[PDB]
Amino acid sequence: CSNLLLQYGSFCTQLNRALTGIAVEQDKNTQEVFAQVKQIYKTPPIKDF
Amino acid sequence: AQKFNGLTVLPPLLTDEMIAQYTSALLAGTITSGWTFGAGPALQIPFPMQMAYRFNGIGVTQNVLYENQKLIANQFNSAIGKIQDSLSSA
Amino acid sequence: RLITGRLQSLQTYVTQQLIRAAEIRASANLAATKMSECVLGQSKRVDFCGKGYHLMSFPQSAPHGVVFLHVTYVPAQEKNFTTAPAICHDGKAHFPREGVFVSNGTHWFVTQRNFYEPQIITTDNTFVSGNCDVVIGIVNNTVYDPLQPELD
Amino acid sequence: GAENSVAYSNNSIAIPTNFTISVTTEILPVSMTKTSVDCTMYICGDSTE
Ligand SMILES: *[C@@H]1O[C@H](CO)[C@@H](O[C@@H]2O[C@H](CO)[C@@H](O)[C@H](O)[C@H]2NC(C)=O)[C@H](O)[C@H]1NC(C)=O
Ligand SMILES: *[C@@H]1O[C@H](CO)[C@@H](O[C@@H]2O[C@H](CO)[C@@H](O)[C@H](O)[C@H]2NC(C)=O)[C@H](O)[C@H]1NC(C)=O
Ligand SMILES: *[C@@H]1O[C@H](CO)[C@@H](O[C@@H]2O[C@H](CO)[C@@H](O)[C@H](O)[C@H]2NC(C)=O)[C@H](O)[C@H]1NC(C)=O
Ligand SMILES: *[C@@H]1O[C@H](CO)[C@@H](O)[C@H](O)[C@H]1NC(C)=O
Ligand SMILES: *[C@@H]1O[C@H](CO)[C@@H](O)[C@H](O)[C@H]1NC(C)=O
Repeated sequence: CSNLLLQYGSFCTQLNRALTGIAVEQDKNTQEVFAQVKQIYKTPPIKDF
Repeated sequence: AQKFNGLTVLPPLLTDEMIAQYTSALLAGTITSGWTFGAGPALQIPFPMQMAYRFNGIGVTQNVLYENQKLIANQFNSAIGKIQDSLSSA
Repeated sequence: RLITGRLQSLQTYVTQQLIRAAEIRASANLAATKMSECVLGQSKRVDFCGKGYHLMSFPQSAPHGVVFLHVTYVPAQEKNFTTAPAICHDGKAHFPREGVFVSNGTHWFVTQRNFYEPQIITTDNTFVSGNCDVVIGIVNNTVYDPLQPELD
Repeated sequence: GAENSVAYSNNSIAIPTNFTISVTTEILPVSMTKTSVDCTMYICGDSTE
C-alpha cells in the first residue's frame, strides 16, 4: 500500500499542512480571547463591594 | 474512543485551569479597576463609584444610584441567582 | 487515469484557494471597517484601534495588505487618593457633573477621570439631589459658591 | 503573566497625573496574488487526444 502512495504523496502533503494549519489556528483562537491582559490581577480578600 | 485508527487528538495548548485563571484575572480587573486595566495600568476604584460611571455612559445621571444602592444590589444578586438557577435546568 | 488525477488536484486546489478567498474577504472587511472607524474619525470602541484610548490612525500602503499606525492614550504615573461619592454641605448632597471628588489628606478637590487637575469644590461643577441621609458613604465639607463674594 | 495584586478599598481611588503617547502597529492583509488556471494547458500538453 505504501509503494502506491508515492503517486499521491503531494495530496497528503497538502492534507498534513492543512490539519497542522487548523491545529495552530485553533491554539491561536484561545490566545486572542482570553489573553487580553498580560497581568494576573488577584482578587482582594475583602469581599465588601 | 476514536484514536485506535490513527485519528490522534492533539491536546490544547491552554488547559482548562489557566483558562479559568485567565477569566478570574479578568473578573478581578473589571471589579477593582473597571476599564482602566483594559487600556493601560490598573487604577483602583470603588465598585459603587464604578457602577455610577456605567450609569453615566447610558445617559443616566449618577445621583440616582446612591439613592437606591441597596435596591440595585439586591436586583443584581437576584439576577445572579436567577441565571444560576436557569443554567441549572441545555 | 491521468485525467482524473489532474482533475482531483485542480479541485482540491480550487477548494483551498476559495477558502483562502473567504479568509482574505473576512480580513478585508475587518480592515475596511477599521479604516472607516479608526482612520476616518475617532472610534469609541475600546481596545479596537489598539491598546489604550484611541485618537487616530495613519494608514500606510503595504504590498498585498495594509497597516495602521494607531495613536493611543495610556496613563503613565498614578497617585493614590481618598475619594467620596458625595459631599454634605448644608444637608444637600453634592455630586460631580463630570469629575470625581478626591482628597490629598487635608482638603478635597474634584478632578477629571484620565488626568489630575485639582480644582476648588464649587457650585459650577456640582449639582444637588435630595437630602444628605441617602448615601452609605458621605463626608462633610463646604462649597465655594461663586456668587456670594461678588454680591457684596 | 506578572502576578500582582491591586489594593482595593471603598474609599480609595487612583487618578493619573501623567500620560505617554504610544503608537501600536497592526498588520492586516487585504490582498493576494490573482492567478488564472486553465485545463487545456495544464491537464493536456500538445495532444488532441
Ligand atoms: C493638600 O492640598 C492643600 C491645598 O492645595 C495644600 O494646602 C496648601 O499647601 C500649599 C503648599 O505649601 C500652601 O502654600 C498653601 O497655603 C496651603 N493651603 C491651605 C489652605 O492650607 C496641602 O499642603 C496639601 N497637602 C499635602 C500633604 O499635599
Ligand atoms: C457631618 O455633619 C452632620 C451634620 O452636620 C453630623 O451629624 C450630626 O452629628 C452630631 C454628633 O455626631 C449630632 O449631635 C447631630 O444631631 C447630627 N446632625 C445631623 C443633622 O445629623 C455628622 O456627625 C458629621 N460627620 C462627621 C464625620 O463629622
Ligand atoms: C510625564 O512624562 C514625561 C515623559 O517622561 C516627562 O517628560 C520628561 O521630563 C523630564 C524631566 O522634566 C525630562 O528630563 C525628559 O527629557 C522628558 N521627556 C520627554 C520625552 O519629554 C514629563 O516631565 C512627565 N510629567 C510630569 C508632570 O511628571
Ligand atoms: C497607595 O497606597 C496604598 C496603601 O496605602 C497602596 O496599596 C497603593 O499601591 C498606593 N498607590 C500607589 C500608586 O502607590
Ligand atoms: C469601608 O469598609 C470598611 C470595612 O468593611 C468599613 O469599616 C468602613 O466603614 C467602610 N467605609 C465606607 C465609607 O463605607
